[PDB]
Amino acid sequence: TLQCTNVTNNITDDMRGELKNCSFNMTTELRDKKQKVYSLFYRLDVVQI
Amino acid sequence: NLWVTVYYGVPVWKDAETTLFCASDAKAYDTEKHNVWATHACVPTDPNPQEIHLENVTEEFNMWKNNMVEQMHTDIISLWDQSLKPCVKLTPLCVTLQCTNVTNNITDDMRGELKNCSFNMTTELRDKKQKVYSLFYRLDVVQINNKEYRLINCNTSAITQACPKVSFEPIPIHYCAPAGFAILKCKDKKFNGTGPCPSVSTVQCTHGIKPVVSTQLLLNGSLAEEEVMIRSENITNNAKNILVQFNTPVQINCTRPNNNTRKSIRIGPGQAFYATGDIIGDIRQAHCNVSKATWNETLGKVVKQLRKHFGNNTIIRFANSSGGDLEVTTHSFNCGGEFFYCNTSGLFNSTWISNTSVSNDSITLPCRIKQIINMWQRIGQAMYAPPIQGVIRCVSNITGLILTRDGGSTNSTTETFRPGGGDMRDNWRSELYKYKVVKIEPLGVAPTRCKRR
Amino acid sequence: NNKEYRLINCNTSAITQACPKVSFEPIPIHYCAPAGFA
Amino acid sequence: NPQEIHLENVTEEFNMWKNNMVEQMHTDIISLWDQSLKPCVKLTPLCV
Amino acid sequence: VFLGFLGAAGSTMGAASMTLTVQARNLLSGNPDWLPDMTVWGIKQLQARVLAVERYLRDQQLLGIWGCSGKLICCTNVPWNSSWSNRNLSEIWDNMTWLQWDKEISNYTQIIYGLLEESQNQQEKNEQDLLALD
Amino acid sequence: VFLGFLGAAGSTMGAASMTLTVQARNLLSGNPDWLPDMTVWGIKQLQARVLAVERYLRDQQLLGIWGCSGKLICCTNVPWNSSWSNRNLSEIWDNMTWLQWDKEISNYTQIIYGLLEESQNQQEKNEQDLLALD
Amino acid sequence: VFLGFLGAAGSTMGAASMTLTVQARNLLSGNPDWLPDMTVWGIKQLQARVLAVERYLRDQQLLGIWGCSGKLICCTNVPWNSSWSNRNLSEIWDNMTWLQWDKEISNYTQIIYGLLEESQNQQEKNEQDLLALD
Ligand SMILES: *[C@@H]1O[C@H](CO)[C@@H](O[C@@H]2O[C@H](CO)[C@@H](O[C@@H]3O[C@H](CO[C@H]4O[C@H](CO)[C@@H](O)[C@H](O[C@H]5O[C@H](CO)[C@@H](O)[C@H](O)[C@@H]5O)[C@@H]4O)[C@@H](O)[C@H](O[C@H]4O[C@H](CO)[C@@H](O)[C@H](O)[C@@H]4O)[C@@H]3O)[C@H](O)[C@H]2NC(C)=O)[C@H](O)[C@H]1NC(C)=O
Ligand SMILES: *[C@@H]1O[C@H](CO)[C@@H](O[C@@H]2O[C@H](CO)[C@@H](O[C@@H]3O[C@H](CO[C@H]4O[C@H](CO)[C@@H](O)[C@H](O)[C@@H]4O)[C@@H](O)[C@H](O[C@H]4O[C@H](CO)[C@@H](O)[C@H](O)[C@@H]4O)[C@@H]3O)[C@H](O)[C@H]2NC(C)=O)[C@H](O)[C@H]1NC(C)=O
Ligand SMILES: *[C@@H]1O[C@H](CO)[C@@H](O[C@@H]2O[C@H](CO)[C@@H](O[C@@H]3O[C@H](CO)[C@@H](O)[C@H](O[C@H]4O[C@H](CO)[C@@H](O)[C@H](O)[C@@H]4O)[C@@H]3O)[C@H](O)[C@H]2NC(C)=O)[C@H](O)[C@H]1NC(C)=O
Ligand SMILES: *[C@@H]1O[C@H](CO)[C@@H](O[C@@H]2O[C@H](CO)[C@@H](O[C@@H]3O[C@H](CO)[C@@H](O)[C@H](O[C@H]4O[C@H](CO)[C@@H](O)[C@H](O)[C@@H]4O)[C@@H]3O)[C@H](O)[C@H]2NC(C)=O)[C@H](O)[C@H]1NC(C)=O
Ligand SMILES: *[C@@H]1O[C@H](CO)[C@@H](O[C@@H]2O[C@H](CO)[C@@H](O[C@@H]3O[C@H](CO)[C@@H](O)[C@H](O[C@H]4O[C@H](CO)[C@@H](O)[C@H](O)[C@@H]4O)[C@@H]3O)[C@H](O)[C@H]2NC(C)=O)[C@H](O)[C@H]1NC(C)=O
Ligand SMILES: *[C@@H]1O[C@H](CO)[C@@H](O[C@@H]2O[C@H](CO)[C@@H](O[C@@H]3O[C@H](CO)[C@@H](O)[C@H](O)[C@@H]3O)[C@H](O)[C@H]2NC(C)=O)[C@H](O)[C@H]1NC(C)=O
Ligand SMILES: *[C@@H]1O[C@H](CO)[C@@H](O[C@@H]2O[C@H](CO)[C@@H](O[C@@H]3O[C@H](CO)[C@@H](O)[C@H](O)[C@@H]3O)[C@H](O)[C@H]2NC(C)=O)[C@H](O)[C@H]1NC(C)=O
Ligand SMILES: *[C@@H]1O[C@H](CO)[C@@H](O[C@@H]2O[C@H](CO)[C@@H](O[C@@H]3O[C@H](CO)[C@@H](O)[C@H](O)[C@@H]3O)[C@H](O)[C@H]2NC(C)=O)[C@H](O)[C@H]1NC(C)=O
Ligand SMILES: *[C@@H]1O[C@H](CO)[C@@H](O[C@@H]2O[C@H](CO)[C@@H](O[C@@H]3O[C@H](CO)[C@@H](O)[C@H](O)[C@@H]3O)[C@H](O)[C@H]2NC(C)=O)[C@H](O)[C@H]1NC(C)=O
Ligand SMILES: *[C@@H]1O[C@H](CO)[C@@H](O[C@@H]2O[C@H](CO)[C@@H](O)[C@H](O)[C@H]2NC(C)=O)[C@H](O)[C@H]1NC(C)=O
Ligand SMILES: *[C@@H]1O[C@H](CO)[C@@H](O[C@@H]2O[C@H](CO)[C@@H](O)[C@H](O)[C@H]2NC(C)=O)[C@H](O)[C@H]1NC(C)=O
Ligand SMILES: *[C@@H]1O[C@H](CO)[C@@H](O[C@@H]2O[C@H](CO)[C@@H](O)[C@H](O)[C@H]2NC(C)=O)[C@H](O)[C@H]1NC(C)=O
Ligand SMILES: *[C@@H]1O[C@H](CO)[C@@H](O)[C@H](O)[C@H]1NC(C)=O
Ligand SMILES: *[C@@H]1O[C@H](CO)[C@@H](O)[C@H](O)[C@H]1NC(C)=O
Ligand SMILES: *[C@@H]1O[C@H](CO)[C@@H](O)[C@H](O)[C@H]1NC(C)=O
Ligand SMILES: *[C@@H]1O[C@H](CO)[C@@H](O)[C@H](O)[C@H]1NC(C)=O
Ligand SMILES: *[C@@H]1O[C@H](CO)[C@@H](O)[C@H](O)[C@H]1NC(C)=O
Ligand SMILES: *[C@@H]1O[C@H](CO)[C@@H](O)[C@H](O)[C@H]1NC(C)=O
Ligand SMILES: *[C@@H]1O[C@H](CO)[C@@H](O)[C@H](O)[C@H]1NC(C)=O
Ligand SMILES: *[C@@H]1O[C@H](CO)[C@@H](O)[C@H](O)[C@H]1NC(C)=O
Repeated sequence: TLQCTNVTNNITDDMRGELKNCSFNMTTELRDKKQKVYSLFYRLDVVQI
Repeated sequence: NLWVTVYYGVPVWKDAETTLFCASDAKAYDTEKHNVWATHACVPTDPNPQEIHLENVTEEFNMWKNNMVEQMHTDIISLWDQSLKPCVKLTPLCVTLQCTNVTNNITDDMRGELKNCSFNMTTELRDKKQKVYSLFYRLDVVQINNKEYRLINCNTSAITQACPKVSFEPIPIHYCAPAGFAILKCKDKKFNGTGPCPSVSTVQCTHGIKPVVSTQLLLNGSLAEEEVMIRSENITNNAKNILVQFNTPVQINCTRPNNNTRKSIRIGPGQAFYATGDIIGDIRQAHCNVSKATWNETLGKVVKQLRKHFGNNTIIRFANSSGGDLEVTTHSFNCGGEFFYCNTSGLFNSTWISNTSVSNDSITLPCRIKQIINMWQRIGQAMYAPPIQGVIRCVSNITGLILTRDGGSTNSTTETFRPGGGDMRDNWRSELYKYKVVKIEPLGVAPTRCKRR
Repeated sequence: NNKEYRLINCNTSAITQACPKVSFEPIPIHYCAPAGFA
Repeated sequence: NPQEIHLENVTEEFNMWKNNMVEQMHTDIISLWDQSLKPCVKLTPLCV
Repeated sequence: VFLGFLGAAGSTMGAASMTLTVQARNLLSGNPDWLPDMTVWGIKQLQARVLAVERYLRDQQLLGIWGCSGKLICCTNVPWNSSWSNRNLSEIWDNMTWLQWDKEISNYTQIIYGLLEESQNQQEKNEQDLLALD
Repeated sequence: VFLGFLGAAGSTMGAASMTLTVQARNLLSGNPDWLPDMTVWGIKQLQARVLAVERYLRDQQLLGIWGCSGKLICCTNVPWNSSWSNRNLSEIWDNMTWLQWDKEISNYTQIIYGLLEESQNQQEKNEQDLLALD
Repeated sequence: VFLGFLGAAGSTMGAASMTLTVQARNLLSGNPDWLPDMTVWGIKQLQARVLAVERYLRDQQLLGIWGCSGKLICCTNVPWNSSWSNRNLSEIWDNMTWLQWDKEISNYTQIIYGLLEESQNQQEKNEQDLLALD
């Protein structure tokens, strides 16, 4: 699950801006812990449920 | 008066490089170890090795431009991957391990480094998880900062466990020439490696070669003939290694004294991980013994063969390794399943007068053990060695060395031959130096007097 | 030891599902001799 | 057309129990099972 | 004298001509049995023994387009050139090896194959068709 | 005239008969080197160049069971049939191509192979065995 | 009489000699088409049909080093030995099969191949070279 955000520059929303500053809990090097990363981006994505 | 006449089947060969075979050695069915090194696919040996000497033949050999070494190098690597492919993977072992020094550090001036690690491993089912213990051994992280630990194998590559049913005992494997080609075998006792061999024979299958992975010391290799050989791609150039072959075999005895035990903890629906159990009995470091008298004689015999290139009545030295990779700085090899990483610093402290050098029944060598190896040139995989239940002792012949010369302006002073290695191909050139692959071109034309129709 | 259960298939080997598109109806298969043999 | 040719005056000694055709079909069926189940769906997370 | 396979590699070309069928019988069939089914290591050796018969039939094709076709000693109708090996008889067949012979001809050998595939059977066959109706 | 490989595909059968050894030398050995070990893409091309020599030796087998065996022009002892190609000489060899010839014979070609494998060497060989003891 | 493939396996060797080209035409080309690309099951059958031509060319090589080279009936110059099959003529060719013949020769057959590869073309060819200059 990726909690995302529109890019910080939608300047003049008549023109389009669609890159999603997504952050998510990805697995890591080890199996014990997990780290949160970010920045998958781009228009192809779900809208969520 | 005379016309051209073709002759089909003339002894004419041109040197080329093609794919070779491999031999089963014929005892493979009675081994029944399910899979040895190349028992998987190799074909049995012929009842009589067709070794035919070719009189009046001088053939120019060059062991350093040979393509047979490249084939055996690419055969061993493809042998490793196909052997570890269907075995058990251990990627869930990359967890956090709260470890502890072994309970017996007795006299901390002497060293004791086995980590009684416990960790939350996954289990048969996916719902629950169980906590196990006892991974052990020196190779490990220090953690990020009972102290926590993790695997630095996980810091590089994925991990897969070696199949416990297969073995690492080298079966004698001699390469064989296919149809239409031939293998030329040098036969004079003294051979430079580079130059014309005045006594050449031909075979299809070569002589039995044991695939031995070893550094600093060649093990279970073929002995030289009457004299110690000092071969090199370029003796003047320092960076090129110096392959040595022994006349007399140097006896070596290695022991893993820890009467060890194993644990088969169940992971996943079909897999099963083998863990190093608690050490039963006393503990001490693994070691390798070399008789001091034989090694003193072997050095006193190699030094004279080295003076032929570097000066009569001059002094040469050799200290221990310089530094760098653990597989390069240490005499690394395998025996019984465990991978010994011994340090040969106790063997190379010598300076040589023109007649002598500058009791002690034997020379012992400290040796550490490692179970996770990143020796694979594909840095995407690493192998976990399963523990061997019991005490390990293995004897071997030492037949070769791999040395590097200290560069610089050391002409008027002495030269130094530190040990080295790294490239696996140097382990094969001491066995494939006398062999060259040639292709047969039996179509010849010659003028005789005759007429058709 | 609603009662708990698990798979004893998991007590032996890994599990994989058969492809639903393939079938197990036996097609008549008769072996054939290659060239040079009979 | 299956080339079925009877060989007159021929008596051939057969032995179905030392036959190697059975070993081939046995090794063909097993290799047929594994290659059929290889690309299919694994259910290892079902071990719960 | 036999001396086995390739035994006359350093002998005279006349003495080595006495061992033609020995070098031939051992080049084609070095038969390895591949009944065991091992996946990836067969394709390298099977490719080797398929290129073996590809190289073999290339020689048979050259030994077929020429008037020579018996897998033995054979004579042609192309004359020897004095520019090729300026030597008399018995200087070759009693003081030369097949290797040293192929070495001296290697400068001039490439055209001899053309002189044997065109100067003969492009014309010898054509003459055979134009001289057999009577 | 040569004109290289397949250069006389539209010429007369007599002019194309002057380029037999050119079409033969380039069909058997189109040698690709497969020293690199690439897993799955070799088995398709290696199967192709193995079926190449399987198709080649099938022609050599047909060119062996017949009295013809030299890989050249060759004559037999089976007479030509007036039902096959109702044409005189020099109407064929100077106004016909090998393609158009094989097209007109394609109706009657299947029995000619049988007339060359039975009417001869089932009887010619038998006569050779029954006429050489004297 | 034909009786198809292997039809004369129990007939006389003289009657079976009348069906040589039938057993030959069906051993080399049992052509299976392998246009479909199926990974691991091709290497077993392709190895089979490659060893087929390896075994085939081994016989052609033995049928080439001998004075016999036509893929037909052929005569040699090696005399028959009374120790091999102490029988007169027509006792063989009219009351014996090729199987029972190969069975009685199996004791003495291994040296006959040597008597055909050395006693002839190691000497017959050498005599041909030393008898054609005149
Ligand atoms: C690398 O190369 C190095 C150097 O080449 C090698 O290291 C050397 O190893 C040797 C052997 O172990 C070390 O020798 C020392 O020997 C003394 C014992 O001999 C001394 O004392 C004797 C009585 O106790 C005495 O008899 C001796 O001779 C005297 O008396 C006679 C009487 O006639 C007289 O004739 C002589 O003139 C002398 O007066 C002699 O004095 C031993 O005590 C040493 O060990 C102790 O002390 C050292 C340091 O003090 C300490 O480190 C040890 O732990 C121990 O406490 C030692 O064994 C020699 O010292 C080593 N050299 C160095 C620099 O350490 C080495 O083996 C090569 N390989 C490796 C792996 O390094
Ligand atoms: C260089 O060459 C030397 C040869 O001198 C090799 O040394 C041998 O290495 C092998 C493999 O490690 C050793 O064989 C092992 O011996 C163990 C002890 O067996 C004892 O009892 C048996 C039965 O009577 C005796 O034959 C044997 O001598 C011992 O007294 C076994 O437990 C080992 O079992 C292995 O094989 C069995 C086969 O069924 C398997 O079931 C096991 O799982 C396991 O795989 C094994 O047999 C041998 O003892 C060594 N010494 C010799 C022969 O002198 C070096 O390994 C080699 N390489 C290097 C790099 O040095
Ligand atoms: C997309 O979203 C991501 C978040 O998922 C975002 O990355 C974050 O950017 C902010 C920018 O302010 C980072 O916040 C600061 O980063 C600096 C380093 O440049 C730190 O030094 C800061 O910490 C200091 O100040 C803090 C204030 O209280 C102190 O508490 C602290 O002790 C330090 O003095 C502060 O963290 C933030 O760290 C990142 N996130 C990560 C994980 O790095 C990204 O910028 C977004 N991109 C766009 C284009 O919108
Ligand atoms: C490396 O560390 C591991 C731990 O990860 C360690 O294994 C543990 O060893 C101790 C040794 O005392 C075990 O503790 C006992 O084990 C015995 C079985 O031998 C049990 O019977 C004991 O339980 C009895 O006594 C308890 C005391 O209160 C009672 O509560 C209980 O009801 C029983 O009467 C006790 O558990 C311990 O079990 C193991 N750990 C595991 C998981 O088995 C190992 O020894 C260390 N190795 C080295 C060399 O340091
Ligand atoms: C070749 O031989 C030379 C000697 O001729 C050898 O050099 C020595 O290597 C050892 C290590 O193998 C060095 O010993 C270390 O020295 C450092 C300080 O220099 C210490 O900090 C080390 O102790 C640490 O680790 C211990 C482990 O438990 C801890 O207990 C301790 O608290 C420290 O953390 C250790 O003593 C030694 O200094 C050098 N130098 C000499 C001349 O002895 C060299 O390693 C050999 N091999 C190679 C590849 O050259
Ligand atoms: C990534 O992982 C973090 C932490 O593992 C996730 O944070 C979790 O967010 C949920 C939703 O808010 C928290 O649930 C809430 O918990 C409180 C009590 O702590 C409860 O009262 C609420 O009703 C609600 O259930 C959860 O606690 C929190 N985890 C922790 C450890 O704080 C995060 O959602 C994950 N995903 C992303 C995209 O960041
Ligand atoms: C293996 O698994 C066990 C249990 O799943 C792990 O035990 C866990 O240890 C952590 C660290 O102490 C505990 O976190 C602590 O929780 C308390 C409240 O319970 C909180 O107040 C502390 O601040 C701290 O966060 C955790 O609770 C504990 N889990 C349980 C179920 O007790 C253990 O660490 C794992 N690893 C190893 C190597 O054993
Ligand atoms: C992840 O793996 C890398 C290696 O792939 C680790 O790099 C390690 O870095 C240390 C730094 O000290 C190396 O130590 C070396 O010691 C010799 C003397 O013994 C010194 O001369 C060198 O200059 C160097 O300092 C070490 O060899 C090197 N490799 C390993 C396997 O440890 C890295 O540390 C690993 N990551 C973590 C977090 O540990
Ligand atoms: C390895 O071989 C060398 C060369 O043979 C051995 O060197 C010899 O070592 C012994 C005792 O260490 C020397 O004897 C002693 O020499 C000193 C010199 O000052 C003298 O003062 C003593 O009274 C005693 O004679 C010997 O001279 C020396 N050289 C020779 C040629 O023997 C070395 O010991 C050998 N290492 C072994 C056997 O472990
Ligand atoms: C990003 O896009 C959002 C709309 O998705 C813009 O948000 C609105 O901007 C208008 C300006 O006319 C405000 O009146 C609305 O109140 C804004 N909506 C919300 C929910 O606050 C936004 O301006 C765009 N750009 C930036 C820099 O965020
Ligand atoms: C295990 O190693 C540790 C050090 O890592 C040893 O612990 C020290 O031992 C000395 C004895 O001279 C004590 O004075 C120190 O107080 C100990 N350190 C700590 C932190 O307690 C220990 O002796 C070794 N052996 C055993 C049996 O634990
Ligand atoms: C390595 O081990 C072997 C066998 O254990 C040793 O050979 C023995 O050596 C002793 C002492 O000389 C003899 O009494 C025995 O008769 C030998 N046995 C055999 C089977 O030869 C060898 O000496 C050891 N070498 C080293 C360097 O430790
Ligand atoms: C105990 O383990 C620690 C881990 O940090 C190590 O540094 C220390 O040397 C060990 N002590 C021993 C083995 O005496
Ligand atoms: C060896 O290296 C030296 C220094 O580069 C060079 O002068 C010499 O020619 C080299 N010899 C050979 C055989 O490569
Ligand atoms: C140098 O050569 C001489 C004579 O060839 C030889 O006796 C001597 O051993 C050589 N040098 C040394 C010190 O070995
Ligand atoms: C070696 O011994 C010989 C013979 O005793 C002697 O002539 C020579 O000078 C000695 N050399 C050295 C370096 O001691
Ligand atoms: C070591 O060499 C000796 C000398 O022939 C031989 O008898 C012995 O079997 C060899 N051992 C090994 C392990 O090769
Ligand atoms: C010999 O070769 C030369 C050059 O290849 C050529 O000019 C000459 O005509 C040839 N002579 C004969 C007799 O073939
Ligand atoms: C020609 O062919 C026909 C039909 O195939 C046949 O009846 C006739 O006998 C044949 N004639 C000759 C001379 O072959
Ligand atoms: C027949 O064979 C025997 C034994 O093989 C041999 O001694 C004898 O000379 C042979 N005779 C003939 C005529 O070949």
